[PDB]
Amino acid sequence: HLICQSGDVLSARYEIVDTLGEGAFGKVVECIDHKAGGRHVAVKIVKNVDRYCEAARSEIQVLEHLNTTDPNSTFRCVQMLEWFEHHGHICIVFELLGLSTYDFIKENGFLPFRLDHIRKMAYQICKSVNFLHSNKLTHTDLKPENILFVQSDYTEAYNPKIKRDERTLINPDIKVVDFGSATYDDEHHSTLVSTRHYRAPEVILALGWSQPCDVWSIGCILIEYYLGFTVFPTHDSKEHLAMMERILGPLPKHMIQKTRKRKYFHHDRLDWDEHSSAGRYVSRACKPLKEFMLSQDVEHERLFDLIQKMLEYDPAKRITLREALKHPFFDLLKK
Ligand SMILES: O=C(C1CC1)N1CCN(c2ccnn3cc(-c4ccc(N5CCNCC5)cc4)cc23)CC1
Repeated sequence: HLICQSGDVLSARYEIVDTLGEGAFGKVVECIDHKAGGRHVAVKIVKNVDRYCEAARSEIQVLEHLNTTDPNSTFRCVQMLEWFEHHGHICIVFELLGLSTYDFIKENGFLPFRLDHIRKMAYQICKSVNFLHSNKLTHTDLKPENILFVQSDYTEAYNPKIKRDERTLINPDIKVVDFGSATYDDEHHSTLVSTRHYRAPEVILALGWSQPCDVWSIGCILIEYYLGFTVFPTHDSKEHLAMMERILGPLPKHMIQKTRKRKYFHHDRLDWDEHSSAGRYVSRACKPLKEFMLSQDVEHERLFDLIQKMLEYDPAKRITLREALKHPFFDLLKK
């Protein structure tokens, strides 16, 4: 809620030339940097509101650490150029990227990505997020909006199988953004985790969370890229669990035994009515994971073997990103 338009100058150097979208955090603008030779940059302008200010300060700390640790951006976290304050608002200056993977999907009629692009995107996401994991961090908020294309140019053509006209990226290279929720191992882990697009079961059941909850989110990301829509279309925690059970089978009894989240359960089973309005929906929208496959070719079997390991209920059993990078789905890239 900084009031602004094109022509405004921030920090007496950054001239606004375009909007780059908005959120509950505030807004992003594209600027000309008159003190870096006219370079175009993205500036995130944070709401003067306690919650978003705190996230922003923490993001700045994380970005300074990551960018000092990986000065060449070998691991594809967005580069923060600097930060400043403008009429009391925290402003974070980034290298300018292309649009988010969410925005690309929306502008492509919610059609999914092609499997070769998914492979490359999956590999880069696992590599970047594994880098955070090697530096004692958990992202916690991985979703298509927080993965951005480096360059978003595309070509356009009719697809016979899927009914319609389709955009195809020329280069699908990505970077990871949003470090406003990123948490170090030695920091407090909020067991009351706030609103999230994807919610790992150990997060919902409040069993403790750490790096494996990022692996869960990546599994959900990959299925969304594959289908063009999420397999967990809800904002309600109990309904999330109900959808998990249709897609992945019953919650493990040890996780149900351990959880303090008794609101979700009748004795040892989910407290869920399949004949209610919400039950009727869940039953139609959700089905066993492998039934979402669009082909039984070897390549699709390999993606789905990986997704399934990422969506393992038990966060100890769940595949790590180090293991994920060695999975046969990625062999094509290493030939
Ligand atoms: O902190 C975040 C997330 C949590 C919001 N970041 C960093 C600040 N952002 C950007 C950084 C660096 N580059 N960058 C490009 C866009 C961007 C690009 C294109 C569009 N369009 C183009 C026209 N169609 C609509 C979308 C929107 C935003 C957004 C960003 C957004 C992602």
